[PDB]
Amino acid sequence: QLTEEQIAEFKEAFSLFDKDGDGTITTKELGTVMRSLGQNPTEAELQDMINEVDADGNGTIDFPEFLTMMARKMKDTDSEEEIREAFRVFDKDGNGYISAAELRHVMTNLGEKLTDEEVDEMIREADIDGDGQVNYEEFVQMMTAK
Amino acid sequence: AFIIWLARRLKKGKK
Ligand SMILES: [Ca+2]
Ligand SMILES: [Ca+2]
Ligand SMILES: [Ca+2]
Ligand SMILES: [Ca+2]
Repeated sequence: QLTEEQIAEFKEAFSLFDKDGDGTITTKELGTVMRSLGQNPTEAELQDMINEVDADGNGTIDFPEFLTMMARKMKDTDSEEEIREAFRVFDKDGNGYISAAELRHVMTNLGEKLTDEEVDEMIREADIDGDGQVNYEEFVQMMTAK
Repeated sequence: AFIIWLARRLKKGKK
């Protein structure tokens, strides 16, 4: 059930990721952003992920493919591997604590501009104790939400 | 890639 709002999100979000705006996502584009997250994965991990998301394996990911990928990460969000990968990526400092500055840097580095409020909402809502930081336990619980 | 969605979730609320 794709609503007009959701479709508009892809157009804006996709356009943000696609610098040239060719209507296609290359490895260099996604790879660059995927690396800016303070992570340094090998082409094998990236290519492998793309292939799993590329229903046709054309080497590039189209908007439609992204939608499918989302359903997987959103439906399997309860995957230890997915959570572990996200936790490590999010915690660039490997301190085991997620801050607003770190999160904002990650979610933003996605070619999107989020305000301190947005990030605060994610953490504030994820912070059970309201310590201003989200722990792995809180992350896992917030990674199961629909 | 969930990262992309993560931004969309918050961004969607902002709009
Ligand atoms: Ca492109
Ligand atoms: Ca493809
Ligand atoms: Ca951290
Ligand atoms: Ca906490």
